[PDB]
Amino acid sequence: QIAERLASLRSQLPPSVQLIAVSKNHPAAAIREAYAAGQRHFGENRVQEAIAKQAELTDLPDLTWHLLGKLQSNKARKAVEHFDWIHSVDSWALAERLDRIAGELGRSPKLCLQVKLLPDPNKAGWDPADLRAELPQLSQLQQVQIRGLMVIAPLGLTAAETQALFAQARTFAAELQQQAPQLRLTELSMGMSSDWPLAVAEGATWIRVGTQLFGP
Repeated sequence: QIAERLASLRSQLPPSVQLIAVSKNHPAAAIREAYAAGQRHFGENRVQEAIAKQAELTDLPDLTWHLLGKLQSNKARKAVEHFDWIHSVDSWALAERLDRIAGELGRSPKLCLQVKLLPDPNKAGWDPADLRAELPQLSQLQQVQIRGLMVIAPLGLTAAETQALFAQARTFAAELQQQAPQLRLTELSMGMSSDWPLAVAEGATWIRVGTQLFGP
């Protein structure tokens, strides 16, 4: 059952790690079951699939929604309106766009900056040099809350190469935090269904789990 799965996962995690329940292939009724078992953070990969599911669940006062997948600049408005956290901020343009929309709507999304530390064919992300160069301008965005980095391993990366990646992310986030005292860069959004134990050992604060929590 969901309650049992959640208990088992939470027993493996230190209090420094929060689990985001990836509700992508699961109905609103499963989200209510998870909520009853104590889950509060829910994640979707796609903006439209999330909106559809959110309307019945607004009775729940402290449900936090996380956008985990690619966000196109023309969907930034809906993302600001519907998500508390956006993990996939992969460029200066998108960060700027979210900030402009956030200011118009009187909202303040919490953001991770999705950084590409390794070559990846099928994934977006900031180039690290560009991210460091844009830090002063990121620091002046007044309507968003930049809180950390998201790192996603390329598909097919080895366990060893993944460990090294997650360590490099931790290391770089601490460097960025030293370069940007204005920013509250406390989070590391890294670790998915098969690699979250490596992520946790390398200092992840947000991990993403789907099937291990929910039914099949």
